[PDB]
Amino acid sequence: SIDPEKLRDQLLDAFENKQNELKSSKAYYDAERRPDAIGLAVPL
Amino acid sequence: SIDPEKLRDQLLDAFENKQNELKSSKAYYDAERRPDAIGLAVPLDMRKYLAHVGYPRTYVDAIAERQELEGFRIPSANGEEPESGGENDPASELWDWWQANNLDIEATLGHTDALIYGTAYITISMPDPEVDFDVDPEVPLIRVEPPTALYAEVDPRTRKVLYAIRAIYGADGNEIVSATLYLPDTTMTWLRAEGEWEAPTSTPHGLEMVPVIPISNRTRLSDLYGTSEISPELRSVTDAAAQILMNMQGTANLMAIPQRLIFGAKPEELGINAETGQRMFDAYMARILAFEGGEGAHAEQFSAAELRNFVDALDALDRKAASYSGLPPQYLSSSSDNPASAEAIKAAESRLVKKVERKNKIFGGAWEQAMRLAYKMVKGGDIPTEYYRMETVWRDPSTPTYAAKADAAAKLFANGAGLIPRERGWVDMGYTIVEREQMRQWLEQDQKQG
Amino acid sequence: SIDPEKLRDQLLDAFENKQNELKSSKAYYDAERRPDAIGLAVPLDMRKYLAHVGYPRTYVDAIAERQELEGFRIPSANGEEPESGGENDPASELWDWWQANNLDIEATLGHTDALIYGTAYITISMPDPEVDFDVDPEVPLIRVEPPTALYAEVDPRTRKVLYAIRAIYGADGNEIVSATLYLPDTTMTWLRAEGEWEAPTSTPHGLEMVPVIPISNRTRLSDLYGTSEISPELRSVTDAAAQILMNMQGTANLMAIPQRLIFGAKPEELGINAETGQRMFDAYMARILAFEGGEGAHAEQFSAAELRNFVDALDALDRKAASYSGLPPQYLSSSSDNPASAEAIKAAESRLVKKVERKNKIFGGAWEQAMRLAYKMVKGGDIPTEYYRMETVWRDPSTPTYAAKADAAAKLFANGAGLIPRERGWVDMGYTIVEREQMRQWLEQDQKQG
Amino acid sequence: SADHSQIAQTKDTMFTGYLDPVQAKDYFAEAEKTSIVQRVAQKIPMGATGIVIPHWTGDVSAQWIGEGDMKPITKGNMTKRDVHPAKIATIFVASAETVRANPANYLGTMRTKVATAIAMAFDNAALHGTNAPSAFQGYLDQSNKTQSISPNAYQGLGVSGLTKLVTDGKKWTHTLLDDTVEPVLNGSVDANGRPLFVESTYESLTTPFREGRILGRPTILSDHVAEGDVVGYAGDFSQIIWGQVGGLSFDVTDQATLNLGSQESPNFVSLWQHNLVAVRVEAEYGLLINDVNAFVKLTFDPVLTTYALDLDGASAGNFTLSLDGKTSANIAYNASTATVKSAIVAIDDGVSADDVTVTGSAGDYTITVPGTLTADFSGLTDGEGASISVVSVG
Amino acid sequence: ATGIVIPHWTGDVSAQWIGEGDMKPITKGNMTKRDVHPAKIATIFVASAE
Amino acid sequence: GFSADHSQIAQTKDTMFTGYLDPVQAKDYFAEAEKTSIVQRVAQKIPMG
Amino acid sequence: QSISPNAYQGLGVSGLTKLVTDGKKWTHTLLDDTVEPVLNGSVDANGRPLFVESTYESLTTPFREGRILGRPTILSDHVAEGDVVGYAGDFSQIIWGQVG
Repeated sequence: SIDPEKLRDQLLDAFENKQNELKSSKAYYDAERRPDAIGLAVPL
Repeated sequence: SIDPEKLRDQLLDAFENKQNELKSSKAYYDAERRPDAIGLAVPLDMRKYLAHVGYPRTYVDAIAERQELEGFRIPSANGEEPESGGENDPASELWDWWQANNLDIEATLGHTDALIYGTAYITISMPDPEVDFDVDPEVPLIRVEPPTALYAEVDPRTRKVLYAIRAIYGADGNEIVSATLYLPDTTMTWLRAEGEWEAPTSTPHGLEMVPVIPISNRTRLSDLYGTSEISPELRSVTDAAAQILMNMQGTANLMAIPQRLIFGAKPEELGINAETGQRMFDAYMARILAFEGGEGAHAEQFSAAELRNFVDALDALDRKAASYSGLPPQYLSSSSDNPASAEAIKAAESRLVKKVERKNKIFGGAWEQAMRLAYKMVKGGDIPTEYYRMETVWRDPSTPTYAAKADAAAKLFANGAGLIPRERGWVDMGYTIVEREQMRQWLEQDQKQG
Repeated sequence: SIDPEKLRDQLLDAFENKQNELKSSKAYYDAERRPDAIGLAVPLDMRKYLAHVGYPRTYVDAIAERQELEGFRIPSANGEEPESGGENDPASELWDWWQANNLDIEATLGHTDALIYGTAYITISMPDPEVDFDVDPEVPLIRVEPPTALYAEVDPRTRKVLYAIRAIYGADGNEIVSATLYLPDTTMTWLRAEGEWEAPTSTPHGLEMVPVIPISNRTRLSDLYGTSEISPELRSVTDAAAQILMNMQGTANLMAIPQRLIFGAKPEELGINAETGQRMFDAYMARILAFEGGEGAHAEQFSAAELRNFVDALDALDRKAASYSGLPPQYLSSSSDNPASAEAIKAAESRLVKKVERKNKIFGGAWEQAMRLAYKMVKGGDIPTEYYRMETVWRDPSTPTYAAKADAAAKLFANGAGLIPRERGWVDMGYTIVEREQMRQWLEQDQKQG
Repeated sequence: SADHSQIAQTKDTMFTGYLDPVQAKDYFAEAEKTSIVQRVAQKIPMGATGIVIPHWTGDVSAQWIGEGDMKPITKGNMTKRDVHPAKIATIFVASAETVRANPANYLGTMRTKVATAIAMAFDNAALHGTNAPSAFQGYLDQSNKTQSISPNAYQGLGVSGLTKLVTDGKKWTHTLLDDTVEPVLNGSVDANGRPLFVESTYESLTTPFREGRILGRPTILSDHVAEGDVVGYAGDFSQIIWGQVGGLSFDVTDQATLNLGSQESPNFVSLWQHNLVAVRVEAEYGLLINDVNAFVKLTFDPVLTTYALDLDGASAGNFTLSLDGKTSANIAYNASTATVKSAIVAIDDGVSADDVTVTGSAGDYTITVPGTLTADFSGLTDGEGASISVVSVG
Repeated sequence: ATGIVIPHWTGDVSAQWIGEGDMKPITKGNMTKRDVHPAKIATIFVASAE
Repeated sequence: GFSADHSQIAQTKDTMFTGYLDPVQAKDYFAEAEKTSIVQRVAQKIPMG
Repeated sequence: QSISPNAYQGLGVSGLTKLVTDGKKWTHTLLDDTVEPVLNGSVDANGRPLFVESTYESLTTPFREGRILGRPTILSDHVAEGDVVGYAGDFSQIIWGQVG
């Protein structure tokens, strides 16, 4: 087993890291802006 | 004999070499960035926008869910009708192990991997209750393992497994955190606990067979090892259609709009800013442009590309992918029909239904063999003669059509006066071994409780 | 007589002379690269993109996945119990042997190889318990083997096999790791070829005949060995469609876009960078390009290739592949009228059904022969006179249109008053010999309950 | 990335025709060389710390005494040695296109070939000094005893050779022979010209080459024991220990970076930025031969033995030599090469100035002699590292 | 009739003893191939139809 | 390689790890067997006081 | 090398030396039946034959197609040519095929 405080910091890192995968899927369900959706013929 | 210490390293080499083959078939199912899918006419800076085609996943997913194990049948002495009681039907003991292992989940997953990679493995053991499994300790613990985590050397002569290893890459990356080794006599296992393999735990089984059985997608006897369901013609039409979608997307950015030109006009007479090469006027609708034009100048335009000229090819490829896969036509594209009647349904489904019948038989052979192994291992002694004549049995792969089935079966049974015994009516109506046993009790109640 | 040392090496030669031509038949079913399949209009550096086609696999699967063997029927002159369902009755023993070997699986693959390559070989032995087989050791061990593993020289006069060899052919690499030689009075195994041949080990057997029997795809009486089912026309229409598909694909990558041209401008007048041969353009949709255009400059386009000009041809190759193979028209076209009714299904399947029914008639003769030969192995002597007249039974190849049959059988039987006996109603409903002999038990229960 | 690379792989000329249906297996493949040291010597449990071997040393004693004559006092003694595992490694690297194609199963082939090379690198560092790590203790070529086998292997091994072991009190427990030895066994004949080591009709292999016994000792064969003058060994193979820290380990990546030059002449390349894939290989071994003197080198014909001799800069006292157990006169700490030569040739066994050679300087000598030479430094009075050992050269 | 071709392995692969923290070496295995083609032997013998 | 206690990198060479990673004891793999009198093996024993 | 004076010291000693010195195996020997006299005449220094046992009833061991020094013998009526009457070596170095 491991010290609860050390373990808490390790797991909160792993949790807060994992979000960078999840926020990519949210962008399709909530229909957020994403750069690959933008059509190119329209002027800036 | 062989030393297991060298044999660990010797078979891990073969296992990790195999992964370089399987990562080809995986890339079609997962829709990964293949090179050959990248449609060529798209300019180099636009090739970031990969187009993907769902055909391989669509086909494997349409086969995999339509097959479900309904039960086992084992013949009685003299051909007698079985019963559930003391001295049970062996059909229900094997079913109890199947249900207690949750195998209706593990198998409906594992058959997908057997279609993708051409093979998967069934593994049997008594459980290790000192490891706190949360599992019934008096059932042979049966699980499925994929060829991404298990490999087995198959004897050319007898086709039995010689030896096998399960090896697990760690939760991070691609380094082996454990290996488990299946000899005919014994299972043994190591942890790479802190950076190198710790001394082996060991457990004898004493059987004449290794406790690992390969499921395999064999199409043909001359396929000795089993092969992917994502076949070369279905790969070819997948990658070809991925290129067409890519080129159509590029055309819809660069070419779908007509490009306007003027000729003869001197740029300084239009007031074009020499600082940039651009002057832009207000585009509001009905304003007529006036131009000096004195050089004999005039307007011309390059036409739009016709996007229809790609859609004619996208249809031709959907129509080909339906022919190679045998999916019912509406699964890949809208078409001349959406089946109107019970006959029109069973017509269109027939390719897919008869394809799933082949998969039930070929996976049934491995599941029967794994249940014989599990019996021989948990009860000891030897396998009673009838278990060599066992049959797996599976639900009808076709779409349920109950409201059109009832009128037929009721008219055959004719309130007991008719052509068939009640029990055969229940079989043709498609109720499972479990659901027929439940009805056997409700029918007994219904004769008393009136 | 011939020395079996010499005969072995004579027979590996004959076997390998076959393998070199079987390569061609494999190449269509596996859909491998073929020199004649490559579409010529594609430029040589783009010709690396193959485009495989599914016609020849589709036709062979549609036959082989429609066949299933049922219980053998043995006649009985002056029969006292001619139904043959009792524990003494000879039609049962052949089904114990069929079930115990799981030929219900192995035959379904062996019929594919008999169609792809034109032959497959049934082979028979008593099991050596010294090998620890997964079998009840009193049953004759029957297997079916591909012509990529077993070869057998037929006598032109009698159509009997003279002698045969099975080559077990290693892990991979044409190393003949072990070989089995079958002769009338004995079977031998040249145990290994480990660096050199081992000494043989031999089993005598009481047959006058070799324990190997050919399944052969006999197309016509003037053929005495059997041919691939992927017939020359269907090879050629497959290779035709592969080129059209590849040219259509190449056209889309190179030429479905009209190229824009300008005539009458020197590049430096356009401000093209002379050191690199191009200039950037702002492609945004509304922008108008002003060209100074002196000395009568103008814009032109090469036309786009019309991809529909190939789709007009691909439909004709699909339409021919249907007409040559006899498949239902919704197996190729994926667009033709879906059969709306039980009559329309019965019509559209009809050529595929009669083809499959003829194949059953031809392959029945191989298993029928094999079971007679297996009887002389288990119950040594001359065969009882009835087995020379035995028939195989087979499932009806048409799709299971149950609700139409179910009404029709009730109307014939008319609750026991009608035209046909109860037993015929069950047979015309299509139930197997096994399922009828079980229904015979359930009918007693429904009579006994009152 | 480069092409036809001298280190990487890039669909290189090796793989010409890799896809062709006419390519069969190598019908002329040669079987993998195993280590033999890992098969003859005692495997010991080992770990990354190394291990300590304790040994007794004390001359414990008792004396005869008369009634009432008061008893003597005595004390035991003991000592420590220790062994640390050395580490052996390599990397191999290929384009991802090569990893995708896996032509001729090159990856699988390469894994098993480097495994043999790591085993042979251990083996050749134990039977001989070749590139040996600093942490190994001894190698068998140091052993200072030789024996010609060629005219008759029985007189060679069982008589002439075995004498050299038992005279120093060393046992003979095994013999280890290279494949190249076989003609000398077949040619070992009695005076009537019938061979010794095979049964009368000469149908079968000579018994040592069945891995049979010679004079009760087991015989071990090998494809790869012979180097330079030496065709095999005999001795007390119970004196060797070896051990290994975990399995032969493979790790793989494309993410990392490699130096393609030395640490002082770097030429770095990213695996990722070129899409190369690389494999790391490691193993970790210990070895100790407890007494290098407990073996005899086997040679076809007789040979001279060469010794390096160093006096640790001692500026006073006289050492002395002994050759096949016969002592020289005493010799000064700064004697000339000619003075050492004449002091060796003076040994009464019949050595002579055409066989004996000496070269070097005061306190630093090379000697060539037809025997087991030894030296005693106890008469020196100004240094303690003073030593003698066998040396072998190209 | 088109003959046969066979590979062979020529790679003198290598590995080195290293200290803790030292540079690992880099190695490459190597290969060669040989092709072989068949040849015809023949004769004809002739007799009158009688 | 590197110096022992190179300032940037931790190694098993470093002085700070002395008193750790010490080599494990082992049984004496080279132990000679104890000697026993040959004379007491061959010569007749007699009762004596 | 010549087997004429004494076939054993030929095949098994001087002959084998010139194979193992190049690291090349000996695995078979092929002899013409014209070699039979020199095998029969191969003798020890007492003039008794090497290969065959007392009273000399049997055909000589290698000509029974037996092995010698572990390696198989193989015989024919048609391998001698000029000075050459047989071969010894690694016959696994030979491969052959036939096309129909």
